[PDB]
This record gives sequence, C-alpha cells and structure tokens, in this order.
Amino acid sequence: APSRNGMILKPHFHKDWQRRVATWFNQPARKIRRRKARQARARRIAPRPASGPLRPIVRCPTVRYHTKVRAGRGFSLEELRVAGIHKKVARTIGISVDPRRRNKSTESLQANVQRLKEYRSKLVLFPRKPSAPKKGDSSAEELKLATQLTGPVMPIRNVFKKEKARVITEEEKNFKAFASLRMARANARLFGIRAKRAKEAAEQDVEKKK
Amino acid sequence: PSRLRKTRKLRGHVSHGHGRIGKHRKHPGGRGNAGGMHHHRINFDKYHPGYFGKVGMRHYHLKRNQSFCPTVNLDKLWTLVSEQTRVNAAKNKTGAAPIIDVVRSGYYKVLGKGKLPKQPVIVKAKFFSRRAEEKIKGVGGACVLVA
Amino acid sequence: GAYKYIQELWRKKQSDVMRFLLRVRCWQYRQLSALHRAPRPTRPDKARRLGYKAKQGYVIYRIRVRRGGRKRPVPKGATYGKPVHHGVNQLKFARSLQSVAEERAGRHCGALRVLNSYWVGEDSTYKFFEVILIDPFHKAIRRNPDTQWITKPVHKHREMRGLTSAGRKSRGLGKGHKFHHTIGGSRRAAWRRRNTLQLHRYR
Amino acid sequence: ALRYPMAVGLNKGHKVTKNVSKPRHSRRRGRLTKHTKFVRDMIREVCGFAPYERRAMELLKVSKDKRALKFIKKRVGTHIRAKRKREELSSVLAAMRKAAAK
Amino acid sequence: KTWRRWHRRVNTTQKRYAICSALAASALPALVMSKGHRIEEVPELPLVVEDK
RNA sequence: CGCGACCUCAGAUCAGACGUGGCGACCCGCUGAAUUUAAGCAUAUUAGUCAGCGGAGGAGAAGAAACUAACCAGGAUUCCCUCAGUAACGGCGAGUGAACAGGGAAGAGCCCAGCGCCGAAUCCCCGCCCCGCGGCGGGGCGCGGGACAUGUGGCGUACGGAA
RNA sequence: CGGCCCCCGGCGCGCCGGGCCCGGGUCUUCCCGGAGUCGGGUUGCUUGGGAAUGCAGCCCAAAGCGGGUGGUAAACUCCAU
Repeated sequence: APSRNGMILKPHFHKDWQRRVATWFNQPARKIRRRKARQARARRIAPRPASGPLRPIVRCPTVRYHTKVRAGRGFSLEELRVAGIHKKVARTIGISVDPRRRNKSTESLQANVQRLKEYRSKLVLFPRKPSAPKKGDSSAEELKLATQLTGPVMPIRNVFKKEKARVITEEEKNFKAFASLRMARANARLFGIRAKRAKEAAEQDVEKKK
Repeated sequence: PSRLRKTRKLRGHVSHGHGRIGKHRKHPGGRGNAGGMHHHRINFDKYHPGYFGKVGMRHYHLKRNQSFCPTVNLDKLWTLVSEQTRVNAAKNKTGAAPIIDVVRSGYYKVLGKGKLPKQPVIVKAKFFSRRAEEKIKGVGGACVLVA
Repeated sequence: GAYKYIQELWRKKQSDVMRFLLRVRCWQYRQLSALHRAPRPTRPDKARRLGYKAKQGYVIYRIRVRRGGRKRPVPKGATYGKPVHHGVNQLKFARSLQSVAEERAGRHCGALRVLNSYWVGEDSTYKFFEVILIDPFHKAIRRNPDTQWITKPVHKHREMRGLTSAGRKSRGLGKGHKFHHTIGGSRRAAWRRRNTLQLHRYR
Repeated sequence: ALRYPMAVGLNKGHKVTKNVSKPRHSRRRGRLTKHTKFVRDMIREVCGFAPYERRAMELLKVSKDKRALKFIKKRVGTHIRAKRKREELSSVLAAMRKAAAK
Repeated sequence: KTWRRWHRRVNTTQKRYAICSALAASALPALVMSKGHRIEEVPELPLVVEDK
C-alpha cells in the first residue's frame, strides 16, 4: 500500500531467505586463518618469493578499460621461445607458463621478453648440490641474500609517457575533428551498401557492352 | 536506541497510535504493489507516470563495456593537469601549448560546457563535440584524436 | 592398426552390414536376463577409448533398459493442485537412459565401481548398454599408478552422484555463456549463492 | 593528410603492428589425412551406402536436384550439411559413370 | 536473531578527529581533574620521560 | 563315438578379498507440491523450496575451454566485492532476474584410446631363500601356473609429436 | 624465550640392497582425433535467455580446408576463437 511519493520498490524477500542467511562473523577469524597460512607458506619456501612466480605484462580487453595493465595468468610459449627458456624449465625456476595465451601484437611481446630477460639477471638460482654444478651461482652471491621478496615480484607500474610541449603549427589547426568523425561514422554505415551500387552499375555497364 | 523510539511514549494508550475505528489489521490494501491498475490507480497515475506498458526495442546481451563513454567539460579542463603546467604558459615567447591527454586520466569524450581561458592547448581524446572544437579553435588550440 | 577401421565401420549404422549385426545382437540380448555379465566387449575400440584395458580385474556387464519417458508414479488421476502439474503421460526423465544403465549396474554390484558405458544396440521397447566395472581391490588395478585413483573412497558410487559421462551430461554443466548455471560447484550450488543474502559485519 | 588513429570507421582501434606466427596445432584438426582417406573409402566399399542415400541416388540420376536437396534437408538437418551431402553424392555419379563408360 | 547490526563503521576522518581531541584534552589540567585523576603533585601534566 | 582345443553358460561350506547398515550440520544425483501473493483466480509467484529416495567425503562438487570477447584482446576451477536490483523474463501485473569485464583470496598442471615404433619387451597368483614385517612390501630362484595378440608395458596427447 | 621425565612425527647426514644412463637447438621424412555422438524436427520440464538458455523421450541422423560458438529466425560471403 504505497502512499505519497515513494519509489516502486521490488524487494526480493518473497522466498524463505531466513534459512539461507550467511552471517559474516567469520571475517576476522578467516583473515587470521588466511594470514597465518600465508606466513606458514612463505616459511616453507625460504629463498623463494612469497607471492610466487612472475606474472606477465597484460593489457585489458573490454574497451571500457582499454588502457590498464594487469598481472596475467602466465607467460605464453611464443614469449618463452624468444627468451630461450624451455617451457618445462620455466615452471621449475619460477615463471608462470600457460599454453592458451595468443600473441597478436609485437610491442607487447617485447614487453614480456624484456620482463623475462632482466628477471634472469636478478634471479639467484641455488645449486641442487652444496658443491655447485655448472650454470649455477657463485658462493659470493648467496650470503648477502637470505630474505624473500614481500609483495609481487617486479610490481607492475602503470606508466605513461611524458610529452614535450609541442608548438602548434597552422597545418594542425586546419584539422576538423568533429567533421572527420561524422564522416567516418557515415562511411562505416554506408560501406556495405555503397559496394552494392557500384557493382550493379558495373553490371549495368556490362549491359552497354552486351 | 529503543528508549528514543515512539513505542515508549505509547505505553498506556489503548490503540498504540494506530486508530480506534479502523484497527491496524494485517494488510488492508494488499501486499506489495497490489493493484497497479485497480484501487491504487490514482496513486500510480499522479505520482509514477509511465509505469505501465512497453516502449522501445529489446537488446538481449547488453554489455556496459561497449557503451562506456565518460565525459569532461572545458570548464574543468586545467584540473586534469598540475598547476605548474598552466602557469608555464603564455610565456617564453613560444606558445608552449601543453598537451592534455584526456584518455590518460580516464575520460573519452570532451564536451564544450564552460568557458575556456585564453591559452592554446593540445587535447588528446577519442571523441569530441562540435561545440567543443570551436571553443578550443576560438582560443587558438588544436584537437588531436587517439585510439 | 585395425582399431581405426572398426571405429569408422561402427559409424555407418544405417549400412546393411551393420543392420544385420544390430538385428542379430538385439535379438540375442533380448532372450537373456535384464542384467548379466559379459566376458569380452562387443565393441573393443569403444571400450578402450572410454578407459577399458584388457587385463585382470576389468569387468563388464550388460543391462536392458525399457524404452520410453517417465510416467508420473501417481494413481489414475490424483494430481491435486494447480492445472500445471496435471500432466503425467508426456513427462521426460531429467537423466539420460544410458546413465540409468550405469545406475542399475552399480546398484546390483556394490563391490565394483563404474568407469563408463557405451551403446551396443536398441529395440523399440529396450535399450542395451555395456558398462565397464573395475575391481578396486584387485592387485592389477591396485598396484597400477594410472588406475588406482578409483580405489580412493571419494569415487564411491560415481553412478549415484552423476560423475560418469552419461551422468555429467544430464547435470547441464560446462564452460561459457551457453549454460550460465552450474557456475558454482554444481547446479544446486549455483542456486545457493544467488539466494543466500550476504550480511556483513558492517553492511 | 592528418592521418589520425580514429576510434570509428574502417580502421578503428589503436595502431599496432601484427607479428607473423605459425598457426596452432589445435587449428589443424578436421584436415583430411590421406591415411584416414585410405581408411574411409574401404569402409564405404565394404558396408555400402545408407538407405536414405540409396534413395537419393535416383533423384540425382533424373536431374531432380531441387527435390533431392529438399529430401536431404528433411533427412540430415540444416542446409549447410544438406548442401555438402549433395555434391559428394553427385561425385558418386561422376565416378560411377566414368568407371562405366570405358 | 544473530544477524542484528552489531557493528558500526565510522569514517576514518571522524575516527581520526576524536583522537586529536582526546590527545589535546590530555593537556588543560581542568579536564584531567574533572575526570577524577589526582594530579596535584605532578610537576608537569605533559609528562615526558627518557627512553630508558 | 569318443578323445582334444576354443567359445558361451553353470555348480561350489572351492583359495583369497570385496559391498550391505548407521549418522547425515555441509555436498552430489534425482523426484517433488500446497499453503502464500497477485487484495478473486487459472499463467506467474511460493519453488526446483518443504517432504521422499540413493550416494560418499573431511570437505564434496567443479576444474584445465568445442571459453569470454570484437578489445592495442584476455586465458583451468573455487570464494568475496562490484557489475545489479542491471540486460532480460513476466494476465509486461504481482513480481522474477543473471552473465562479461575489473579489484582481490588462492594459484599446479596433467594422463589415455587412436596414430605409430619396440621379439608381450607387460601384469596377476602359488612354492623356496634373505630383510623388515601391529597401515604384507623389496630383491633373487622356480620349462611353477594363469591373464594377455578380441592388445599389456615403454616413448608419446594437440602446448604438436615420433623417427 | 620457566624447569624435569616419557611417547609419536617430519625435515637433514651416512650405510646397505636395487631400478634408471632418460636433454635442448637446426635440417629431412612421416602421423595426428573419442557415433546412435554432434546436429535437425517434435514433445515435456527448466531457465533472465526472449523464432526455443540448458536437460531429457521419440524420429531422422552425419562430415572432415571438418565441426562447435560469435544472445533474432533463414540464405550468401569474409572473418574471430
């Protein structure tokens, strides 16, 4: 029974919602449970980073965002073949590897290669034996590092490029942004139909010959 | 605070603030928005016009990511950049014309609401308005698109 | 090998060579009981693709399933309620008939566990299926690292819970926009999350 | 001039170069290998044709392709699979007539 | 019921507002005695001692 | 008119094991209403909810795309927020009502059939010896049996693989 | 960040008896796909899914530069995955 200017409300309480009420008094205990397991996870892998393997440079789909850079699922095999690391060795060394990721662009490929190239430089690979085999690390690199890396390894900086204050020329001033935008909007709508008027007229030019 | 509630002042009154002739029954008018067309029609007509009926076409799988287009006006344009950018303008005998990247901050279309101070600029946006251009071109700037 | 030709021969079921074979088999299995053990698979390549290996402990059965839908188990009328639920004849059972064959195989043989089943013929009144059973305690499976996962007590009676391929299709689970349900744990879990009103500490 | 990367119209999107890459092996599936082609003709040689195809043999003989296509559409399914059924059966007529006119 | 609104959330600026007024009221000894504390012999109300 | 293999099917107080039943707060697979609302009521709503049935586990289920997207593209599954009380459904009435993306918690990938190549190169059981045996295992010896060519084991699975 | 005495567990080191002598890159030659299943018609249930989201009974029932998907049914053509 509405009276004197309320909104037409549609509460979804017509079901027996009281049997399925989810209380959140577990929130502080769940935070301790997650945190005490997070510290325990980091103590089992003593020299390894707590966050885990390295994540790639990934741009957003869904043109709403279209500019933000996320932390991806893993490095693709096309990115790994450039850097020279086999796909079954990158998992063991601490590189996230997924086979599903395609690579349509080129600048994003070198972004992930450069991320992997300088990652191998700062990586401290411990030898399997105490007597170090070939292509391990020197004993001088070990003793000054007995700590992990809190947070994600190489945190991804959403960076922009600073522009130089350009001097506007008259050649730029003649450009009409609204007039060109409306022209391109009309060309996209009429691109398919204009291909019909040309082809039947060209077929009508065949009637001139035949 | 139940001690500030109206129920504490109603202790003693027989009807408890809900009428003596018509008692507070369970649901006199009906549960919810009962009777949109019947017996509650006047309230729906003179307070919520256009509540009933269909209008327009139906778009089945509508995604908000395609129709994302945040707008910014020319009056709030120099707030996109720092204060030292605009004070280092109309100076040095060059016409510095600093570049303001609209897409970098998180806006797409630039609208022409407001008054633009007299300083030529370069604006980088995915969309523009007709009235937006003539204010910038009237000042002496230039618009550059980006994708 | 010969496994490729046997596969592609069985895809031409309308061809007259297969109509003779499907006629003789469906006649033969109709004279037997509704549930009995087969010693060797009628379709060897189809059994191997579903996980059957010809070694010790891999048992197969054959179960006859009556053809038709599901008549509602109520008396003559006696469907008291709104006129929606007055239909009893044209009702279809939500689970597949092949999954019923797996269900009945494990009900009779509770010691073994079903891997999967496959089609061996049908009649207008009956459907015939062959279900692969695995001894969990036979040392040929018990000592094999590829097949001792079924010996775990998690996979107790997969036919009851719809974990086989015939029961997985009836649940309507999968990836993508085509389903938009079973997006939690199962279809029941998808209904749960959308109906439990989450009340926080601070709201 | 004024070649700007417009957001709409026949060239929309940010201008990025595309690297040439080999196609995935997942995309290979469905290609006819000569070995499975060597298997498939023997199966068609042994078990023969289906009853619905053998009825459609004569409609191709009398040049009644519109009714033949309508029969396959009611018998197989959609028009894409109904069309593709027709020419390979029409290739049976071409192979059999050539093998008979020797 | 268990799902009554037990917890109340206050804005961080408001939570930081009262602590600035609580620390500033630790001075002005008329406030401290009005609480009831015996301060008459304290040499100075902002008692700062060493790190020892 | 018999013997001897093979296939199908029996009898076992045969030798050695396995399942039944209970609990069932959470989960999975079915079956499954009417109270109630729509001021009546029949679609709708209650609700795939109550009841009934079967099945386990300490978690279960799901899970590594016949995916989302149309982007300068993301990338197993599970949970929270947000999208959202939105697109959409509805005697378009009551009401019902998701999903993408993004930020997080966690994050691990793989194995077969087939295609092939290796002298069945494989596996189960019985007897003897050594070790330890109160979650019956490791090695050796046995023209000691059986399974297996109606296909066991190794390489090998879409990220290509093999020679 | 106290003490004493038992029992159990995992991580390290050594010994014995075994199994295993298993890489990557370039070039050449080969192979690679799961059927009464997809799909279509119809029926019933369900779903926000609306010219049918999903699940089932019946009938028809495949192909391999193929098939599935690209939220309006159908035909043609480029594509994307």
